[PDB]
Amino acid sequence: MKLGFIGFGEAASAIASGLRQAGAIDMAAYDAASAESWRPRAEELGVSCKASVAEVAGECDVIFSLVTAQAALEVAQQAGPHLCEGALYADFTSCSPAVKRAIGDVISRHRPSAQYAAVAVMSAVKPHGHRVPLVVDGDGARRFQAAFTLYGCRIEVLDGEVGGAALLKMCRSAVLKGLEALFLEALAAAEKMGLADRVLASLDASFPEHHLRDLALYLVERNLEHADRRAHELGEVAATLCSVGVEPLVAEAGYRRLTRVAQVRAALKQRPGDVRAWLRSLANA
Amino acid sequence: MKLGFIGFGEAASAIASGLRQAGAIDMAAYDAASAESWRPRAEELGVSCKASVAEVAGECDVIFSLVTAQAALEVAQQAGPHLCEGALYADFTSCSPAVKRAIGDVISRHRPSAQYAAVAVMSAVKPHGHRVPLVVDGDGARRFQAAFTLYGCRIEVLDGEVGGAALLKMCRSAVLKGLEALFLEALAAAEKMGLADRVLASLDASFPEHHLRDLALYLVERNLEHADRRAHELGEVAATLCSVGVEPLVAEAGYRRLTRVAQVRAALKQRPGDVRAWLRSLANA
Ligand SMILES: [Cl-]
Ligand SMILES: [Cl-]
Ligand SMILES: [Cl-]
Ligand SMILES: [Cl-]
Repeated sequence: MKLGFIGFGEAASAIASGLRQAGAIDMAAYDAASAESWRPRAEELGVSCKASVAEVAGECDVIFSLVTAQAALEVAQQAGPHLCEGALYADFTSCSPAVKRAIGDVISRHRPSAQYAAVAVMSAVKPHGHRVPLVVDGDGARRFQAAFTLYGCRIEVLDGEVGGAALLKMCRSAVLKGLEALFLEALAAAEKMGLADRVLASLDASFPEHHLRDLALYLVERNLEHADRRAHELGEVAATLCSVGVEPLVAEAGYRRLTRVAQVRAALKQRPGDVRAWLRSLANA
Repeated sequence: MKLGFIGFGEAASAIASGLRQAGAIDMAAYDAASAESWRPRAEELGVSCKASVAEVAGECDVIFSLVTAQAALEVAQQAGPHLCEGALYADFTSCSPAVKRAIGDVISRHRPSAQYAAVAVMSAVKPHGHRVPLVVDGDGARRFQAAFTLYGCRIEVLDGEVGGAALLKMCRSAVLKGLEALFLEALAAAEKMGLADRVLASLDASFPEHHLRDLALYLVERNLEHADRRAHELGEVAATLCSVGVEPLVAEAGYRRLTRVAQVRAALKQRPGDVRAWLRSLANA
């Protein structure tokens, strides 16, 4: 198999590094960013660097599109006419369900023998590499599952309309990032009078089975670390909600909240040592 | 003891009914609403009906103010000059911390020997009656606790500035009602493609210790019942957050979400039988 990556950022290269160690695979890549940003990491993993999307698409039988959500459609339009017969095109982007369907239609118009896997990456790549849980739909989902399970990939196939995996991912992130925004808002408010611990004790006493204090402390700990990517992700979730006909009232407000929280984090000369001090810096901001 | 109620709605009368069965107490009441709305329920519990706030305040040594948050301050201003020497004035309203402090100041200016209990009612009254968990601050908190623990009341005294109990209540409701709004939004979106169950299974597999599926199903069940009061409460929480210097981004959006959810509920000729059908009616709305 000749595997080609369109986009070779941190996530994409962690996947490529994982697949290299998992078995024998011929890998090629192209990233629209400056050569210095992606070419050293790619050559280090033994990945053949390319000059265009057209080049990757013409040389590889399997394509992984790992670009930004905004570039997902244009990259498929560029790739479509260069894809070989019976190619597998796998879109891993965080684009909306309607855009996953539009992408499948671009691949179908340009290379009718090709198959399409609309892949939803279920959580951050970093802790798992190539083994990050994936949920996939599209006429190439089963094929993508059978091919990449061989390398230890974790792939579930969703048996519905294309874009379903994309919506499941975005609704899961709306809950997780929305919970993070909710705790940061209500707990920064409680800390205006040093009550965050008492609010959390109150939640735990009323819903003991759910361990809300532990959940809030974990979500705030992660915030005190990866503050930036979670704000961005909630902005993409709000756009997906809007695309399926749900006005993203809560999701957009969460996105505004996490954005404001990251500006407070960024403004500090020195980040707070712990979750308690972080909730206090937010109260004092 | 001669106990007087200002406001005799469902919550206030459930408390009065509880105290009657808990022991011997002389109770009086006044409610600004039409006589037909409160007088039958009061006479039934053996509560002496009054013609004014001034009348209750002049005849009783303990006052419970259970009016709306918007009326809390004006009722204290009316009561203050009629309070007997060493009276205990207990404000149970869902007003902001700054308003609980202003009320304590009104009681102090008019009757300096009087004591003040700024009472936060920690959850809905209905399941508990007089035994609803209360958290209280103010110079009369200990006195309120010692007096009403005798009747089986559940009272915790908060050892800080007046208004602290009010803020703890509002921040706990911001989380609980905010979680309800978040699930209703993200799960109505998931149901646009019948994925709410899969989103919940995904949350449960990633955070098993927290039982999020069970928590979401409970919060949505309660919504399918008491939809109206929870929307209102989140509107009051957003106002308290704003009063302590936190822009209520998430809380206000939650309030808008629960409001929209109640309009969908209200518009149905016949309410859905279950949580699943309710999430589907919201997707289809
Ligand atoms: Cl990632
Ligand atoms: Cl909506
Ligand atoms: Cl209530
Ligand atoms: Cl703020």
